[PDB]
Parts: sequence; structure tokens; C-alpha cells
Amino acid sequence: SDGYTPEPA
Amino acid sequence: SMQIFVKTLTGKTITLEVEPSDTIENVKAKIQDKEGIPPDQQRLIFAGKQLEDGRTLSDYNIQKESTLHLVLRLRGG
Amino acid sequence: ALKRIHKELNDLARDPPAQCRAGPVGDDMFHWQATIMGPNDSPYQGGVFFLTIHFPTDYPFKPPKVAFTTRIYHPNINSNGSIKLDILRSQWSPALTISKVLLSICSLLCDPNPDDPLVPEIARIYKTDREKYNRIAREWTQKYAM
Amino acid sequence: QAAADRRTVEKTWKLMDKVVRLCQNPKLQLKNSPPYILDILPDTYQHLRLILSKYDDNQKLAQLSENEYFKIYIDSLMKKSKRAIRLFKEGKERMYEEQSQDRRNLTKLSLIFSHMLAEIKAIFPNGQFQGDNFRITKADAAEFWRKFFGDKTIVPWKVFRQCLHEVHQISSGLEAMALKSTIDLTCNDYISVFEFDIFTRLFQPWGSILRNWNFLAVTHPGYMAFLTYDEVKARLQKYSTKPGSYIFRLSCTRLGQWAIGYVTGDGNILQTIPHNKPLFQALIDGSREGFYLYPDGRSYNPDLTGLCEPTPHDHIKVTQEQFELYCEMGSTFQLCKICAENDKDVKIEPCGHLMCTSCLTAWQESDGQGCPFCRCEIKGTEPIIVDPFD
Ligand SMILES: [Ca+2]
Ligand SMILES: [Zn+2]
Ligand SMILES: [Zn+2]
Repeated sequence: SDGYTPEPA
Repeated sequence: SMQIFVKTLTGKTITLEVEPSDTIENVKAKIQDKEGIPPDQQRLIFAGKQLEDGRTLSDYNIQKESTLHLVLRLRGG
Repeated sequence: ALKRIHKELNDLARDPPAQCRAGPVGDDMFHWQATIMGPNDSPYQGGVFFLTIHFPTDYPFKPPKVAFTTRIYHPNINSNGSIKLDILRSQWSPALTISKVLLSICSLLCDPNPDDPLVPEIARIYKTDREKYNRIAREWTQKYAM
Repeated sequence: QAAADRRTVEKTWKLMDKVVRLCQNPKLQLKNSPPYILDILPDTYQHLRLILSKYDDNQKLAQLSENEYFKIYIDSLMKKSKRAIRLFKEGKERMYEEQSQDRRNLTKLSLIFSHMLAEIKAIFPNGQFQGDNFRITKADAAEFWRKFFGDKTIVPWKVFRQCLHEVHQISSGLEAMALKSTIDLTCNDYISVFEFDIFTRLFQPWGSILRNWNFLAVTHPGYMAFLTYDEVKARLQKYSTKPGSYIFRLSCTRLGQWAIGYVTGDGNILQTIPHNKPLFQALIDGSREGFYLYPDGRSYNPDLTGLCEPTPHDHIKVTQEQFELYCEMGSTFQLCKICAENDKDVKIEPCGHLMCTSCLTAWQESDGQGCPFCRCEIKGTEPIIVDPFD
């Protein structure tokens, strides 16, 4: 992982 | 001086003004100018075989109105 | 996938390739069979090689599953018919039609990668004794693909 | 300014190795996250070795040492290394206090080193100079650079300022300084084509770029300059009690793209990248669904609605030549040649190839990478309308 999660929706 | 055809990735046929002395590199550079695909991503195929960069169209016996086939760069593994 | 596969099939009928042929098996558009002609001036000349093709449900965003059913002597193709080739996996592109894939596989026959092989025994022979590699590949071509 | 001969490069190797030694002090307790100095500098060393290996004989080396970009790069690397060494010496035991100003300066230097490494890899891919072939992502930004600078790889800030001012007015000297600190990612008073690409990706569309930059970076309390992933998490920790608190900044691992950090319900800090999507729309939608409500913990959240009229997608007109061509194939130019279903409605940049958004999205969603047709990195997209010849 890079620590980036999907955009909040 | 002569013309040949290239079957692009999407099956579209383009025409290239060439001459027997032209290297495969030159041909790929002409393809780049028309289709916007870089030479190192081009793999040209004639008679079931890949055309290599150092040789010429003459070395491969490619003649007037021959059709070269363009696929993407690949590698066995 | 269906519309994409149908257009490929239609384009093949309209403009039939010379080095290869491919079409669906019966009514199933996701199961095809193909032939590749052995390139001239090579140990595979005269050979006709059959392959089985399965398009996954998420084609063309995942590669077709392609395997030889004709035996062939090659560093990157094994006795299961399995083909270790980057465009069939990590270097796949959605733009590649089945006909371009078959041509690609054809061009692999005379451009193997013996340094990273599927079949080490065949790779070793290719690098050390080419005349022998050519001899055996011809023998296999005569025996199994003609 | 000095000629970057093999001797000068190796001198930098020594300075860099010293900086690495200093940073290998156990007391620092550096986190293993980008930007990670203990990754960046040995990786910078490796890439410089790769470059030297491609410029092997005397003629090639003299050529390399006279390369304008490379001379500047080597000099910057030298200065920044000495600065880093100087930081530890004067910093003393303050380097071991995370909150100190000296550590913040190390973090800033790490960001700069990270930006420099990404730059030299883009300019010297596989150790060979391709600076004069770099492809700017946004078409209008690409055209600006070609008009004023041709195929140059790098230009002095003062020269860049003048040319930019000619097309987009810079209102004051004070605005120019702020603008410089934003675009000059490597902090060397030069603007490389790589930095120009990042800036124009981040603050597109080009037509109102300075207006966009003012609204997103200058007057927006959410914008964080030279912050890292960890610093964002730490800064937002003050607002754990207030969900909806958000900040945004340049992503370190995906240069040219934004990272938005926000406080969720309830209390956890998350960071996301709207991949090649305009930040304005992302902040608008984030605010609408109640995710991004309090920029840097502040009460008022700016409204960016209509602060970017999309200069309507430039139509492409199918020529008669093309129509006849796709007709001879029983197809059409407008048709997306991936799905064979929808029509082309997106242009991939910088390569310029066309397809539909659904397929592009599906491709990238399936972990696919690069343009399907040429494999070139997808650094940006532009919505387009293909007008049928019929
Ligand atoms: Ca700079
Ligand atoms: Zn599509
Ligand atoms: Zn492309």
C-alpha cells in the first residue's frame, strides 16, 4: 500500500 | 523510391513512401509521425517474422506495395 | 465483450489474415480455435499449428487465454501447450485483437527468449547447439504439425 | 555553472554519502515513508552511476559535462548536500526533536531530494539524456513552452517569469515570488520542463492557470506547501475532534497529482488522490457530500462553484478522408476501438490517442497502465466530442 484510499463517495 | 502499406494496431491501413535502402528504424520513424506510437513500442511483422532495427527493407525482400503488420512490443519468457 | 468479439469476428471475415485463422467453436463466442502457419525459412516451415482460445468475461480488459494444442519445440512454449509471453499477462493491452495476438505469437517462434525460458532444457540446446535445436524443431514440425 | 566532469560528480557522491551517514543516526528514528531520505539518496547515487555508464568514452563525457540541465543538477545536488550537512552541525541535539525547526528543514530537504530524483529520472531515462524530447501533458501548456523555449530542458526563473507574464499577467512582484515557490519544486532558481509539466497538470486549465493557482493555493486555507503524507496526518491530528477537517497538497509519489487529507466520522485521518481529475471538482463534490467541510480546521469553506468554466471540449471534425477510410472497413472514426460500442469521448495526454471514458476507466480499474495503443504513461486526459462526418 501507499497509504492512499479511494475517494470518499 | 516506392510505397508500402502498414496494418496498424486497429486494423487501419496507412501508406508509407519509402525506398529499398530504408532501415526498419526509418520505417518505424515514419509510422511514429502518422500514428503517434514510439519506435521502441513498435514490432513490425512480415511473413510471420519480426523485422529488426539494423536491417533494411531490401534485406528483408520487402517490395512495392508489400504490407507490414504492426503489433506491440513483446518478449517471450 | 460481446460487441467487441463480434467486431473482431466480422473484421476477420472481411479482411482475412494470411498467416493465421481463427473463429468461434460452435455457438460459444468466448471459445475460439485458431491456426498459425509456421513461418517460411525456419524450422517450423510447412507446419500448421492449432491453438485454443478463451475470452474472459471482462475481455478486452483482461487477456485472452491462449494455448497450443499442436506440439511445438520452443524455449517459451511447453508440452502443455502453455505460452509464456508478456502480452498474454503483464504487458497485455486492451487494443490487441485476437488476430494481432496470433501474429505476435507467430513472431515469437523465431524470436524466443532462452535467457528466461519456460522450458530450460530446450533453452540450453538453443544457446549451445543451434543446428541441433533446428534439427529437432524440424523433426517435431514434420511429425506433429504436418 | 561548473562543468560536471566525472570528478565533480564523484565529489557529490561523497557529500551524499555523508548526508546518508548523518541520517542513519538511530536517534532520528525516521519513518519509512515517502519521502524517505535513506531511499532517495542511495537511489540518486545509483541513477548518477547509470548516467555515467551510458556516457563512457572521453567524447561522451565532455558532452555530458556541458549539458545545461546536468550542470545545474549536479551543482544543486552539491549545494543541497552541504546544506543538509550544515543542518546537522548547527542543529545539534535539535535534530532528535521531531517538532524542532531543524527537523522540519530536513523534511523539506528530503522533499526536494525526492523531487530532484523524479526529475533526473524523467530527464535521463535509463541514464540517457532525453530532456529535449520530454512531452508536456497539457496541450496548451506544451505549446507555450515550445513557442518561448523550443526544446530546452531548463530555463532561469527570471526568463521563465518574463515569458509567462507575456501570456498570463503576473499582478505584482509579491505574486511572482509566491508563484516561484510553488513551481520551483527543486528550489534551484531554475524552471525545468519537468517542473513546468507538474505545475500545469496541478493547476489546469492553462487558459486561467494563474487564476486557478490563486483560488486553489494562494487564497485557500486548505493548501499546504511542501508537506508530506506524515506531516498531513500529524497536522490534522489537531482536528481529530472535528470531522470534515481537510487539507490538500502535492502528492510526493505521484508528481503532478493532488493528495487530499480529511478527518472522517469518526476521528480517523484518510488521504486520497483524485487521479488525473481536476481538484476544483473534487473539492466541490467533497464539500457537497460533507467530507471536505473545514479547510485546515477552519469554520468557513470557500465555494469554488463556477470558478472554472470548462472551455467546452474542442470538437474534432471527422474529415472526409477518414470517413471513407473507416467506411472501407465497415466502421467509423468516431467509434471507440476498445469496446466497439461507445464513441470516442476522451483524449489521452500527452500521446493524443482517443477512446471512451468508460473503457479508460475500466482499463485503469483493472490495474492496467499506459495508453492501450502506444503504452505511453497517461499523465492527463481531456474530454472531447467527435463530430461524425455524417
Ligand atoms: Ca527548479
Ligand atoms: Zn470504449
Ligand atoms: Zn497513446
